[PDB]
Amino acid sequence: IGTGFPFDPHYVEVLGERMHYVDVGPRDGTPVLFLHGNPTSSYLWRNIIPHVAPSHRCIAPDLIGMGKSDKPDLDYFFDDHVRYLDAFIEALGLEEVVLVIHDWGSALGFHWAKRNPERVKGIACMEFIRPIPTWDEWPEFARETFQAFRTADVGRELIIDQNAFIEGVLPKCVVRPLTEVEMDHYREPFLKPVDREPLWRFPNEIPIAGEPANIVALVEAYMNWLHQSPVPKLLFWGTPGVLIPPAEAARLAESLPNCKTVDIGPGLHYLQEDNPDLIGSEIARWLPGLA
Repeated sequence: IGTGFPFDPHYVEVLGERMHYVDVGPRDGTPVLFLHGNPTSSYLWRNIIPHVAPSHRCIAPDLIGMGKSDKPDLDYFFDDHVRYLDAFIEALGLEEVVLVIHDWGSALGFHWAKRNPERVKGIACMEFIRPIPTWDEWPEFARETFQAFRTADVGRELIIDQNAFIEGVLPKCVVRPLTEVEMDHYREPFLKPVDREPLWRFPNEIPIAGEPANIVALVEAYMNWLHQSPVPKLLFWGTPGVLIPPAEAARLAESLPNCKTVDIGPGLHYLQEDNPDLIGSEIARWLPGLA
């Protein structure tokens, strides 16, 4: 699995801040928009993009506060990410798009799709944000830790002071062992502790047992849109998974219209680090059928 990032940097000024993004493949035609989540960046898509770039334009931004994008002093609530990504998409003049999304990138992509349905030609997703009804449904190996991330004072000490999302969650949620060069790429944006604010706000925004109520309402709304939408969907899943275990992927294969599911083999949350070649080759084979 490759460790390099052979992509020229591109920058665009959005809402007073510079955002970094990858932009490869043809300069025209329907673009494929890749959206990462917590605590990653466009580096998470480095081995998937090469399977797609020969046939389609590939665009992969780093969310505000992350990767090579600027890091303003924001609270980093979900709504801040919604504003910056909405402005990024308009600055590039995108019209119709295909979405490839993960984790908080999936909450951003599904929320954008619900608001701009006529502009989404297909959605490839994996390990995406959905309402988790009870803590029983969160997997045991990660339950107490996520509960601690959401406990006053304790969570900030773990994520901000100790960098637990990068040092702990990331490698423990990839089945194969990550290398030093890959982990140092993921550590680079967060060498200043104060910049770890988004990494702590994200787990505190996950809709679990009805809290926080504002995010639960937003996610219930895009899930209701997704269940009624005829847009083509491609869902990758792994065993045992984290947000989308095998039994959940089997339920979604029925309840999401026009959905093809792909079993990637062993995987926890960052599926792209366990089987990037199958994820990229299956997206490349599925895209032509969308025309």
